Amino acid sequence: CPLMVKVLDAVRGSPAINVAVHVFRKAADDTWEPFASGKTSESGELHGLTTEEEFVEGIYKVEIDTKSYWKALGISPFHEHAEVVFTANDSGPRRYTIAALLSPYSYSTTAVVTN
Amino acid sequence: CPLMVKVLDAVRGSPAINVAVHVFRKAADDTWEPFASGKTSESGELHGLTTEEEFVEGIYKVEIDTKSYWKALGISPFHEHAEVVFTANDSGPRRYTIAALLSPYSYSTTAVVTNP
Amino acid sequence: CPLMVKVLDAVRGSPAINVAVHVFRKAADDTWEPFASGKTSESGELHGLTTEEEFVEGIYKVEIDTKSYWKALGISPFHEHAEVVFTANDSGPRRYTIAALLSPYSYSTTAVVTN
Amino acid sequence: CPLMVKVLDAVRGSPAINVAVHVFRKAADDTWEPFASGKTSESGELHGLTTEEEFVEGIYKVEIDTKSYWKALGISPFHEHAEVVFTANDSGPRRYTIAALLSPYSYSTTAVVTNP
Repeated sequence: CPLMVKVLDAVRGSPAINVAVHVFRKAADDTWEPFASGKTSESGELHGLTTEEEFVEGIYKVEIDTKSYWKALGISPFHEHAEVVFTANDSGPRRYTIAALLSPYSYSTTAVVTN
Repeated sequence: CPLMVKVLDAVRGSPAINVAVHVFRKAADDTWEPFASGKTSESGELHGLTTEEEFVEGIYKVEIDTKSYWKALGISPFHEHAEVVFTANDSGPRRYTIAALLSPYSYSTTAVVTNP
Repeated sequence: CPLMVKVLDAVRGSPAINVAVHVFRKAADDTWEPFASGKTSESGELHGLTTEEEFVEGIYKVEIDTKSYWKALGISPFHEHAEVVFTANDSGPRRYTIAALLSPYSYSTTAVVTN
Repeated sequence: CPLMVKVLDAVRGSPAINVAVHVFRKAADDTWEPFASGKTSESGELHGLTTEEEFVEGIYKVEIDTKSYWKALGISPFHEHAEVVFTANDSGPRRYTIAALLSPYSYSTTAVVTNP
């Protein structure tokens, strides 16, 4: 489990469930090559995106479809999406948790990186 | 300003208007002594709390009545209030902005501290 | 497990380990009566603070000793502590996770409340 | 301002000074067209990006070079940048402040949107 995404809802005080998440790797022509995707579970989590062997050093983008989430809840959002862009494994393979906290007009994102 | 408080509403993307703010300073006997109070303006700011002279070294507490703000909008929020507790002017006078960003079940707070 | 506290470090990108956490209940004379305490684990979590039967409706305060944490890391902090004050169980017993994300001059706190 | 960007440093409790910001607008063929750029001032603000006339309806992207900011301070941060993507002026002209609060392994961003 090298990469996990966790999404929380600051309005309802709950996991953000059924949020679409797309993961991309930066290709050698600086285009984003899509890589993995899924929807958050009932606990707001998305596991199983990639494997140790596949998740090589590179620049990755995680795109979280916040706008659809807020629309599904009948709440007007500001952002198209929340994007998180980071270089992976620069000092060795790590386990990455990308956590995002969502409000309609704000979001925060944090990485929890462990050995 | 020696002390300013700024409050934003993360649901609406707006200043949080008419939010009550109470400031306290810790006394020599460790109680909380009322220091100043006010409410946020149309810009979500509260100015004029104190003066450089009055704002001496000490531990201050800023209590933002976030509950009453959300209740007035129909929302039953998680938090009773947002409180920010800090030592001020330990290395000489500084200007403090206390910013809070409010959601029903979350808040964040940040300090910007500048040397005049 | 009616009440859990989770603390993350935004500087290091890690759980906040060995952070002291005190929990209080508001007494009938409006004083804070201390109630439970502990230190966060290696995963930044604190479990086992209270039981279903004990965690009755009331106003609770969770005080997280951020200042000691930052001092232990040799980083100058702004806040004395992060406090979270909330009324519990107003519509029935819930499971409460209090999550805090720490930076030296900022913190955020969110509640994840589930049935 | 039709568009202002404000950046704060959560480690130091200060404005984030000299942070590069690039703004893009999505074209009719779905590419990202350069729109404006600048760097934050001593107050951590960037003004003068656009004008009411130029800032028409569309999807905009604000990319804040947070990596270079942290690297200059000796820190290897998590994020390459902070990017904020949003539809602007969908219901008529509005004033947008995009605020970002930066930590090495975290950032938050908020929009304050006002009607002149």
